[PDB]
Order: sequence, then structure tokens, then C-alpha cells
Amino acid sequence: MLVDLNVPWPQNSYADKVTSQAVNNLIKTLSTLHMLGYTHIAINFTVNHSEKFPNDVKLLNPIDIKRRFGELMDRTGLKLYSRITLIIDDPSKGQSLSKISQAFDIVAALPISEKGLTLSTTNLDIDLLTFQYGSRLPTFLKHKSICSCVNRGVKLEIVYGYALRDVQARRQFVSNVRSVIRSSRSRGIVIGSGAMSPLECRNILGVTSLIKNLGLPSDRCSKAMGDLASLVLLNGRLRNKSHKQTIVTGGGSGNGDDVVNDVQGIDDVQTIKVVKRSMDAEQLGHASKRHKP
Amino acid sequence: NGTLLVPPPRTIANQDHFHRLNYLYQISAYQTRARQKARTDAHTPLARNYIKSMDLISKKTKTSLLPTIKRTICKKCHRLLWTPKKLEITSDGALSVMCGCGTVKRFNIGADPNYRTYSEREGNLLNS
Amino acid sequence: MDRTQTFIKDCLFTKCLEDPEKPFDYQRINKNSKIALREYINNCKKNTKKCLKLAYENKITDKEDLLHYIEEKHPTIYESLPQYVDFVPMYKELWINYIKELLNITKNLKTFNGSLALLKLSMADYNGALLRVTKSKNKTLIGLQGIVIWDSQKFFIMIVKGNIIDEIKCIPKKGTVFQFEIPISDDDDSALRYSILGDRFKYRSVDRAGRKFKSRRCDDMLYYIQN
Ligand SMILES: [Zn+2]
Repeated sequence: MLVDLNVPWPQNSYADKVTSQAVNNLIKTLSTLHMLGYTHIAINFTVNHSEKFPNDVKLLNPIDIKRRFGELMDRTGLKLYSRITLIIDDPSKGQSLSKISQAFDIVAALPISEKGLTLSTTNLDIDLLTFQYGSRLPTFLKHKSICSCVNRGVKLEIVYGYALRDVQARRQFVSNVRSVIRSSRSRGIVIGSGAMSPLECRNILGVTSLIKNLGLPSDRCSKAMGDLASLVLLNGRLRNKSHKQTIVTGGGSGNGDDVVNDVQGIDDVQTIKVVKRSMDAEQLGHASKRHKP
Repeated sequence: NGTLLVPPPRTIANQDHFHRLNYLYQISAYQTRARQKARTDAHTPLARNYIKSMDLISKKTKTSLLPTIKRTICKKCHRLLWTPKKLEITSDGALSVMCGCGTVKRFNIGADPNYRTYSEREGNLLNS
Repeated sequence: MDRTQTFIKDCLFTKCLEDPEKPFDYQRINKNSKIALREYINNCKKNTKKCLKLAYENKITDKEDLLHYIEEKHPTIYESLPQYVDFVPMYKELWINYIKELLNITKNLKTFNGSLALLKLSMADYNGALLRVTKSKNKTLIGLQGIVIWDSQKFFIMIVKGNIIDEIKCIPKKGTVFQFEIPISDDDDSALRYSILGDRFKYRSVDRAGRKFKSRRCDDMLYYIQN
């Protein structure tokens, strides 16, 4: 199973309206990721810290998984998650994480400054730390801070699609990624493809070769897409739907229903999951002694 | 004397805690009665456990109960006294109720009648 | 004459000499309710093992004939046997009606609020619940349904029937996923199914009444992705 958790949405501000051409382009790149092969896609959306957040409930997310991607799912056979990377630079007055977090699935951050990087790892409840690989690293990444943050949770995320943009950006990208791999102690590394087009898509064995040539091993790369990728999905998926990893509204069937795998069988209206009477306390004993299922 | 303010916004967390306490008391009482009507003392250390956990929740939320509940349950082992050992009266004292464990819960009943508890008085109490 | 002195640095010194050397009746039961509960859950397992032995001696696979066989030939052995047929209505109806009252589950379902309901379930006790091991690190623990007689800190106590088995079943919580169904009063139209994970909460119910649960590293949950 493969997770690609940094596909961007062609919108930056809430005042802008997405045209149908970008939506069709996203449909074509999802068909591209379904063509060669992938398992999970978590599409990303960017907001700033100094913007004016809307005081709405059902209008915070211009993602619309149900009406357009619910139609794409039946011909596709995959799933989509909606996530936000927080572009936070200064500790301003804007703090509405209790609505933006519970509205979406995965909460990320994009720090630029010194103190913001500290208060993100310290107090801000997020899932992933993304750095601006297009621009310079802020000051320096320390070992014991990032190590304690990985031991607390949140892992670092490397965007190999940002090197496919320009020529000059590749040097700054590698200079950031080698420092991230060195200061992260190769524990918290989750990789993702930041492509805005299907014309910049790659296969698993090429991304593995890229991670080989950057400095991280190969078995640890595939383990990062098998173990480390799908666990940080489950972290935010249990934090925002259910309680703080405590009591889940997701049906535990044999091999078909899961909190990660069965998204459509859970009513995403509020919380609930309508399940038929599969548990009868009257005449059901041990599982190997049953005869009706 | 002061200000008379009567709020009926009951709080949701206190309702959750008292529903938890009342469910534990009901399941312990129904276990005890369903075991007591049919046959001998089979799982009498079981239901008592619930009551003990119930009283420990009364330590956490710092809530208080009516004296009917605390009069029903014991003080040391915290068991239900629906089937006690012996009841004696006028044996040179006031009253005595013996239990199986040996802990007694006696009441000063030979002093005077017409003594009610603070929750049983005419106007001190409002239901629901 | 090497630096690695095996006999000298451990066996022959005075600091590591303590290390192993390099050449080398009714009142007494219910005094504590916990110890009496332990004695009861041990006596139920011993009586279940004796019931299995007497059932192989009976050579009858039917349990309804087996209970009458024990009533005819073994009176003192029958006294500590559980009664699951009695255990189902005395627990399930009270549990379902308590959850229908507590979580405000009524005929009107379109005014539901999930976050406060999960907070109430975090505040409600699980003593007396029907619960099912749906996923586990052990492949043999899954498929077990049972009703709670007592909540522990890190284990879980249920009871399940087989063909002739009536054993009190203890199941670990560290690395297991549990699920329970909440029925609605309509017949075969709609019902709810919730899930918990016993590795996430590792405290007493007394502490669970007061504790506000926070985030964890959650690295050991790979089994939930694995199976
Ligand atoms: Zn007593």
C-alpha cells in the first residue's frame, strides 16, 4: 500500500474561485495516480495565518469529496482525504484550530520563523511538519528538539515534487532535505508528491531511487511508505472523527471495514456509521463454533 | 438574609456522573436480587465490587448521596444490606443491625421520634 | 595480558561481587472485595475445568443434557457454575436502555451530536457492557463476545459460551481493538456500532471518571493497519 499525502488544491485564498479546468486537471492526475498504481491520496490545501478565517461550519472545506470525488470513486476505487498545512510565521491574533482541525482530516504546518517552529512542536496539535523546500531553511534544525517531537508524535515530511518545478530550486531542495534527514535521525520521514499536474508523476521505483540518491536507505524508504505513512493518516483520522485516540465511531469488521479503508460506509454527516445487526447476544458463542456466518 | 436564586440549568457532566453512579447501583442491586431470590450466595463478592467502585467515583467528583443509599450500602466493605444478619431493638441501647462481615450500622432510635434527615424535611428538596 | 579481564572486573572485585560469578471461613474471604473477586474468578475457572472433565466422562455433547447430568450426579459442583442464559437478559436490556437514556438516543435521530456523545462514553462506565474483540495482536483472541463483570486496569474480563465451555475469559487490552453495537428501537432498519481500543486507556474506572485523555505517540498501532 502506498500513500501520497501532499497533492495541492488550486486555490490559496477563500476569495478566489476554482475554475472547472483545474478540477478536470485534478481528475486527470487522480486517474494518473490510479493508472500505474497507488493506494491512498490525501489532497492538500494551503491557508495563511494572517488571513481572515470564515466563521462557518459547512463552508470551511472547498473540497467536496461527496459530489465530485464520490462520482470519481466508483470508476476509480480509491479514497481522498482533506488536509491543511498551516503557514504560520508570527504569533498573531489568529487562532481557530478547534474548527479547522475538526473540519478536516489531517492538520499540518509550514513554519518560516524561529519561535513558530518551537510553538508548533510544543503546543500546536498538528500531524505533520512541512518546511518550505522552495526557500531557505530558517536557522537550523536541532537534534534533541526534533527527536522529542517525533517521540511526541509529529513527523517531518519531504516533498519530492517541488524539485520538479524549477532548475534553481533543486539545490535548495537537496540542501534542505539532507539537513532534515540528518537532524531527524531517520525516524520521522514521510515523503509526498507535490505535483499540480499529471505530467510530473512518478512510479514507486523512481521515488525509491531518489530517496537512495538523497541519503536515506531503501528499506527505510519503503518502510516509511508502509509503516510511517499510513500511521500518521490514522493519527489525524482518529483525532478529528473520534475522541483523542480513545473511542471510535468506526466499524471493526473482518477485512473490509476500517477507519482508514471504509470512509464511504461511515456517514460523514456528523459522526455515525449505520451498521446492520451483526451482533446478536442471544445465540452467538465462539467464532469458530458458529454456523450461520 | 440573602439572595434567592433558583437555577434549573442542570450541568451535563454532573448528569453523566450521576447516571454512571445510578447505573452501577442498579446493576449491583439487580445482581444481588436475581441471585438472592433463586438460590444461595453464589457471587456475593461480585456486586459489592460495583458499589465500592461507585463510592470511589464519589471520591473523584466529590458528590454527595441521599442517606437512603448510604444507609443501604455498608461503610467498610461497602456491600448492600438488603439481606442483613440480625436486627435487634431495646437491648439496653437504641437499635442494632448486624451484617455478615461484622460491621454494624446502628441508629439512635430510642431517644425521641419525629426526627428526620436534612433531605427528608418538608421544604428543603426539589425533585428532578 | 589483555584489557578485557573477564574474571577480574566482575567476579573478583568488591563492587560486582553481589552479581552472579563468572565461574557460575466466610468472614475471612470477604475481608477484601478484590481478593474475594480473585478467588471467585479462580473458582469459576476451576469449576469449568472440572465441568469439562465431567463432560468428557458424560460423553454427551448436548449442554442442556449436561447441566441436568451435573444436577443429578454432582450437587456441590453445580453450585458455583455460571448461568449465561440468566446472564444475558439481566445485563443486555439494562445496558441498552441506559445507553438509550444517557446518549439521548430517541426516535428523533436527526438532532444527534457525536462529539458530546463520545465525551459521555468517555465519562460512562463499561461495567456491564457487551463487547467484542474484533482485532488483536493475538490471532486467537478475535471473535470473542462477552459481558463485563469487572473492569481492570490493563486486562479485560468477559464471559462467553461454547458447546460446553463456560469459562471466565480474561483478554489483554494492550494491542487489541474492541467493538460494541448500540441498537435502535426500529427493527432491521438502522443501528449503530462503536469501537474502542484497550491499549489507549490503561487506568482504573475510578481514574477514568476524572482523567481528561490526551494525545499519545501511537506508534504501536501498526497491527490495526497490518491485519
Ligand atoms: Zn457490612
